[PDB]
Amino acid sequence: PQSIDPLTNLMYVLWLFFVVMAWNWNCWLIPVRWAFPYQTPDNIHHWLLMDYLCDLIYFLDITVFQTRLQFVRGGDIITDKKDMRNNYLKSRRFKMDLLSLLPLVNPLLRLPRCLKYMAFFEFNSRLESILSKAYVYRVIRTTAYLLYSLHLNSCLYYWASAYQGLGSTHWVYDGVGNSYIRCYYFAVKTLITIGGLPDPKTLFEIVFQLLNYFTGVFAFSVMIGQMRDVVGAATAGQTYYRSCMDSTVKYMNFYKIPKSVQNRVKTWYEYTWHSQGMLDESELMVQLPDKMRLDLAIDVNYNIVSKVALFQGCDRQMIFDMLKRLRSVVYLPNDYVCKKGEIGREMYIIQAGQVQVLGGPDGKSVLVTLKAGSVFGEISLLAVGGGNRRTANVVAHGFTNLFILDKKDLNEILVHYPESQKLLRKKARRMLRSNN
Amino acid sequence: PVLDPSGDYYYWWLNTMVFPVMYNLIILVCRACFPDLQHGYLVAWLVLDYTSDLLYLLDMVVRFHTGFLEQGILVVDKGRISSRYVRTWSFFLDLASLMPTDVVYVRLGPHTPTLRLNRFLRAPRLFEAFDRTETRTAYPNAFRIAKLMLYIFVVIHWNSCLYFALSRYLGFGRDAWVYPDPAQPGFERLRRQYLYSFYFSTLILTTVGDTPPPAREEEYLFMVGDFLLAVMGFATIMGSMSSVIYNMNTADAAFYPDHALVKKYMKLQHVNRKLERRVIDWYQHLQINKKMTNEVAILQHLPERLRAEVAVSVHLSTLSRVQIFQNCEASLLEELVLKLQPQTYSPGEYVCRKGDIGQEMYIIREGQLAVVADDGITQYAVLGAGLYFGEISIINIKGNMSGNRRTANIKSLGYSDLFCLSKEDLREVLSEYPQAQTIMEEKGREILLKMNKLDVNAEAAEIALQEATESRLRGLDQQLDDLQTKFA
Amino acid sequence: LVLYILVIIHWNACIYYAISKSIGFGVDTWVYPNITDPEYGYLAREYIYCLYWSTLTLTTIGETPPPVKDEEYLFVIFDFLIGVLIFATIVGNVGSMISNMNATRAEFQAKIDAVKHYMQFRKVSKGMEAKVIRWFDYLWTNKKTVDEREILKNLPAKLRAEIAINVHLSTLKKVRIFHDCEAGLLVELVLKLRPQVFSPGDYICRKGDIGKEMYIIKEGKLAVVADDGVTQYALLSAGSCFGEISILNIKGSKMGNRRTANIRSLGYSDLFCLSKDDLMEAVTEYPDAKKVLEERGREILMKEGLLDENEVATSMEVDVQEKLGQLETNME
Amino acid sequence: LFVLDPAGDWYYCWLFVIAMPVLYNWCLLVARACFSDLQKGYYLVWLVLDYVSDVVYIADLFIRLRTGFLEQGLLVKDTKKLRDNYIHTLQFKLDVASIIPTDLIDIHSPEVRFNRLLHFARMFEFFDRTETRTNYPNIFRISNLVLYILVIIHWNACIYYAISKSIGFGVDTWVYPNITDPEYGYLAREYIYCLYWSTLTLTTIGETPPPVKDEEYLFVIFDFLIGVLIFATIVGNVGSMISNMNATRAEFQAKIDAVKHYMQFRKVSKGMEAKVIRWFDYLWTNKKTVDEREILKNLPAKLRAEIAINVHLSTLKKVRIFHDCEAGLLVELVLKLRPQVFSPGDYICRKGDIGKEMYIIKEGKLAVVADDGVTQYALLSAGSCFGEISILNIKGSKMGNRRTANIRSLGYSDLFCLSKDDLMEAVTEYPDAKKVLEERGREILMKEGLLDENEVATSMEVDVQEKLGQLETNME
Ligand SMILES: [Ca+2]
Ligand SMILES: [Ca+2]
Repeated sequence: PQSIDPLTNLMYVLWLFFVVMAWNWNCWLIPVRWAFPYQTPDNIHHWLLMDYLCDLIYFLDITVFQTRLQFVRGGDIITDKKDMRNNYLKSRRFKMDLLSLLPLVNPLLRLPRCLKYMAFFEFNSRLESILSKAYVYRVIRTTAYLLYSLHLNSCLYYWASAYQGLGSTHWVYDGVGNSYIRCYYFAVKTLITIGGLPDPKTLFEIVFQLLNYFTGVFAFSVMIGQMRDVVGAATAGQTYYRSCMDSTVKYMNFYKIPKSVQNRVKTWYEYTWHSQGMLDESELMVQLPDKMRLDLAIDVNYNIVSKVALFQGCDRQMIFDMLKRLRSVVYLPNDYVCKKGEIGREMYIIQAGQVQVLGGPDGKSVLVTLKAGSVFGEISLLAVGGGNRRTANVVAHGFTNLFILDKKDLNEILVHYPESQKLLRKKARRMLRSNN
Repeated sequence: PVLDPSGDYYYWWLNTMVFPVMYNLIILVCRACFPDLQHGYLVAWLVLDYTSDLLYLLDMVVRFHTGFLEQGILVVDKGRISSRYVRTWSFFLDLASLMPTDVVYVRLGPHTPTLRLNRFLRAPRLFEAFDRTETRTAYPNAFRIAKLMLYIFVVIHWNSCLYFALSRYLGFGRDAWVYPDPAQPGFERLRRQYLYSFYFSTLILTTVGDTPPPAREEEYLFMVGDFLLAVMGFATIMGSMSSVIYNMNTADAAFYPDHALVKKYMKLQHVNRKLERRVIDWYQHLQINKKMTNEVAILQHLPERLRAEVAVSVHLSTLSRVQIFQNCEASLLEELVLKLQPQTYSPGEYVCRKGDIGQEMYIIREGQLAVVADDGITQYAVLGAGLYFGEISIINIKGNMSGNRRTANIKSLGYSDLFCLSKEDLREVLSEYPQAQTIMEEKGREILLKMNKLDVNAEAAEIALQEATESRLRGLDQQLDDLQTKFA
Repeated sequence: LVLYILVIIHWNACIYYAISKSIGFGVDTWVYPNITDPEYGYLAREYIYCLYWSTLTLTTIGETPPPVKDEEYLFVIFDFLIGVLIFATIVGNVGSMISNMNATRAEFQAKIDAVKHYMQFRKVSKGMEAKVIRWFDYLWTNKKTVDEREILKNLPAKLRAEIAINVHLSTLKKVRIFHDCEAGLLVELVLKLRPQVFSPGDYICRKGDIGKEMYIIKEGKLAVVADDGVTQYALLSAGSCFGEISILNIKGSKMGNRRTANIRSLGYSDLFCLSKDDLMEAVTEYPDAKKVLEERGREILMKEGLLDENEVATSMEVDVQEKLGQLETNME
Repeated sequence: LFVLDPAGDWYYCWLFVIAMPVLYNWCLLVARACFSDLQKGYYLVWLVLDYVSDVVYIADLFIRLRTGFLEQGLLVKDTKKLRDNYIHTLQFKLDVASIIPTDLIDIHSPEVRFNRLLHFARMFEFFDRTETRTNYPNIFRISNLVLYILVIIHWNACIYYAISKSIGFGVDTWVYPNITDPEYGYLAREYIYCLYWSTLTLTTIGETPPPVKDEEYLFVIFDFLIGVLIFATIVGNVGSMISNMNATRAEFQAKIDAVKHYMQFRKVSKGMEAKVIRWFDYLWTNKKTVDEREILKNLPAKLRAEIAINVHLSTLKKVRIFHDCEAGLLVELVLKLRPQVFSPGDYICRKGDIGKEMYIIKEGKLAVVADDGVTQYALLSAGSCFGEISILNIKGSKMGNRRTANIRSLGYSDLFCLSKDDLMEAVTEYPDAKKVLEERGREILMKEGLLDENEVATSMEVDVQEKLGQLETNME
């Protein structure tokens, strides 16, 4: 990649993951080396190799990947190599990366390595943008936070035990068994506030245990709050759907609405929720930018609408206005989309499902079945009030989703386009004269 | 008499009925599980069980003297109340609660608490009192905490009774888990039996632990149930308090919805510090003085009829004092009240300046406005609360020398709250009352003429040109029609 | 949720017994005791104790026996870490349920608190202040807090019409002017009806007040009353309608769309109001029906004696620039 | 004769000055009463701090008498009215009760100074005021909660040591050990251990010796019941604070997820769907999510006008048709401006469609592309305006109301647009402005040479009487 876009480059996301892993290794290994004095030579051989690998990843990130990042400048993206490099070089991220690679055997000699946390935050943002249901990763992140807190608490407890003297009292670490597992046990029992530990005897031990228990109380509160937020964000949609359905059923029970009508309302609620994911889409559409909503409406319906013979020759902006005023209605099976002799005031676009134009000597016999993408009833829009009466029964075959443009909506659109208004009136006269 | 369920007398009875139900729920289980409490104070239980049974019986009397809303009016018919009540399942529970076990009383024992366990069925009467208290209390969050603490104690007190009953069944002093032997120097007393048992359940149910380990299957199974109840009970405590805390924090946020969002936007848009300071000082004034901002949005909570009554009761007294609204109907003035919208001015702010377009009438609810000079240092007059200005501008009276512009500068001294009536808002209201327009215009003439702001000859030229054109246009309407009738 | 806890606790109980078998029964204090010992070796004891150990360890409430070996330390650490995630999930699930059940009351108490702040801020009189407080108690007690229009706004127009037919069509067809109305128009009218609730003693309309709505009584009793409120001429029960002629735009009316009676509510009444504008919108698509409605209203106004007026009176509000437009239009 | 302003900076500086003695008395008085080594060991320290606390206590009485209040929107500076406002309140009773000496009832002992605890209202006022002034609402909130928990824990630690002293030191295993023993005798051990005991009891941990006496059973049960509400308050406050920090992201993420679900359900094309997701990421990253009109509705109407003028009046004045405009109209046009956001490649307008609005470029770069969309006739930067003729109301020219050029957004751009109706609504009050604005549009079309001057006179507006006067020749 000659230039890298931070938002959408999966390679940069993977590289950010590797940088996060290097920073995580440094952040975990500094307390271990500070607290625990002695390690076996076999540990040294692979620990030093991994340390060199992490420093190499830090160097590659500061030199190549961050200088190769394109950026938005005044609304326009910049791909120029020198401008990209200068933008990275004049930045707090560059300052923090250089401070992380600041040179400053000593365990705290590598303590600058913890300053690569901006990469972790950027990786978090990229991940929550890339994957759906990000609360799973939020749970994983909170669990990792708890594990690191317990790791730090175990390192501090070993430091305190070795500083006071190993085996000096019952509170401090005896020196028997793996130092990390027995110190992690103390850390878990204290930061979870389980208890069940030898009592502190000296003043230093009492102060350490008091602060470790107070910190554990707040750590437990943080974990509970994070999980409560995750559960609420997960179940908000089901809660909203259930509350709306309960309110509707309570209303229908108060007004003694019959069981057949209640069953139809319940069936519509269930099907609409399971298919759409929201009860009304206009509530979502009016929150978007106007251009975004117009583009979505165009992409959904423009090819279907522009092929309608009634609106040929009209203004493209007027077609766009109709696209914005189209509304989506779901019909239950065997519902009457049009009834013979009823007022016609709408134009229907079959987004999904089928409708049947019932007719015959007996009646209720299918004459033509219109699949998705069909447009029918468009002539009723040009009629005057009471002008158009439906001439046949149109019945939905299964669950039918239709896009409807009301005559009032078209009349409200047409006041801004006198030329298209005159063209549509002329077409209405021609339709009246030619058919009669 | 017949009580009204929304009345104060019925609410006071519900709070009275809490104590018999709370006594039966707490004491009867304790007397059954602690034989020293039942036998030791047997005289006191005979008095208190009679009082609770008496108040239980009086509850059934009150149930036959409680009205109900049918067709929105309260039913006070004794026969209709009685016929309605016996069909209810509450009547069945009320009968069962006071159902006499005295016939089978003696056979189990001379005095047995388990025989009075049917008194527990009056607990729905206690939940009704708690629901009614929550509705009309001044402190809804403080009552919710206290109701939760009462629920905590009753569960812990019930668990302590079950611990003593199981430890008595297994035998005292068998191991460290059960209640110690009464032969120990302190554990023979009834007070120690409850205090040790309550302390044991408080350790478990509040997730403290610190209890002796069990030794047999009955003690193992009791602990598994208690630990699970302590976990589910603890989560109920956190969830109720976290909901109370969230309700408290949101409530104060509702008074002042956005402060940080405005402050952050003014940093992103590089608003000048002087104007940024004024916004910050404005928001400080709201918090310290607890002023409200969304006055209109609060009134949308009320129904339309009640919202009009609240608005009229606040604004009709000052609206009637307007000179042009003096000759107005009662119905018209109430329609003009609803069109008033609030305006709030910081100190030193200019409500209007000389030479500006004026299409509004401002009514001073509180605060002081000054008619300052062109330079702005000297004040010609001070307009206090209840006064108004700009009533000529909304009239649109022919022949005015005002010129549809503000005559004088009006400056707000201190924080001033005003309600404004625009020229358009009066115009829509006036459409329903055509005769009322003519009186206001006539009143508008007199105010202008007294202060010499209407030249009659200049006004007459406007009127004469209009009426001649009106006469001509009617002739033009004839001229177009006379032409077209003979053209075809 | 409790069943999920029990399955995890039961599973952890079996792993503890399996680990104890692998290490050996009775080798140290942490593992399960010796099976060969008859005090510990029977199925009722070993499952119930292991169930107790698993609950005691996962719930992190009580104190478990301390581990002896590094393999045993890891298993207890794993249980504590697992039990933290379980307990935090329990509190989050139960805490989110409690917020959901309380949400109806919490948002209702905020509305009363917001209104209560306004009345003390604007110095609303105590007679009117207690009237508002009494109104909110009626809404909560009878569960009328949620608006009807907000409840059914998500429903499609076909389903909404089907519900509204079952509520209002029986009473709306009893109206004299809507006697011979078409079936399509009646569906349009019942969708236009708006609920209205009145406190006891409230005035629906007063004599001499402008009337542009027709009310149908869903529930409650209304009384036609004199200028003094107590004396009542007639009683309007549920299913009655009044103000039907106000919504009709008769060309000549001695009434002048002003109410001729005082209507008062004896108690809480639910009214559904059809306005003048809503009737006009409904009959745009039914022009013949509009003519029949006006003719029927004209006949009723003849019987009252309040019809003939404005034979030579007409009102013209066309602008001088708009009237100039027709002169320009006629020339082209 | 100075009078303090409660909204001022000097009044808030006093709130910090008075709250520190109030906080000192709530922390140190109970510790000196229960821990006798603390009072006797540091007696000379407490004599200084007690006198300083007393002096600030009397000074708060004088400040309360000189603190103004808003009556009719104006701060009251009359000394008589300020005295009558304060003296009759309950706080005057509590303030005087804190300062009156207990000389009638040892005067050196901390027990006679416990009336100083009635001055707590200045401490809660300071925390309430600081919460609004502070730049970090969540760091201060967690610090305020810790301070309340620490004081309750410290108070219970002193109560436990006083109960242990009353029962007897070392008489049983529950109470504090024998202070005659040098291991437990010094002050540092007995305060810290009782603090350690109090924290474990009040945070539902336990790990303390069980009670022995019946009085000891009652105290621990009460502490466990109080401590279960303390832990619920800590959890509830941290959980509520966490919800507030993620509230803005969770609302925006729920919007993105709902849009994403709409695109898959409606079979939106992959190119359109990827662009919408890309557009949403730019808005969040660049902090452009919030709506300006939604932000500023909380401000008062006059103060919202000065905020909007400071942003748009400089760029709106640079528009050629509005150069000669009156300052009154320019204000109304500024409120009528509504923002627009576009993505790269978006067409602001195309050739030959009806133009009903003018656009001003707040940010971003726009290109006057050809029909191909890749050949750029001109470049439009921030502050540029296009569509100025279209908003002007004139009868159809040779070109007409339709647009002349295709304007395309090269990158993400923010535009502020003034519509046709919005200009027409605003100019009704200013009839002279209508003539001036039409005159510049008449001259601008003269600059392009579209129509003749008398030919434009047919397109221009005429007076209603002169239009009738023109028709007055026709009727005859
Ligand atoms: Ca605990
Ligand atoms: Ca414990």
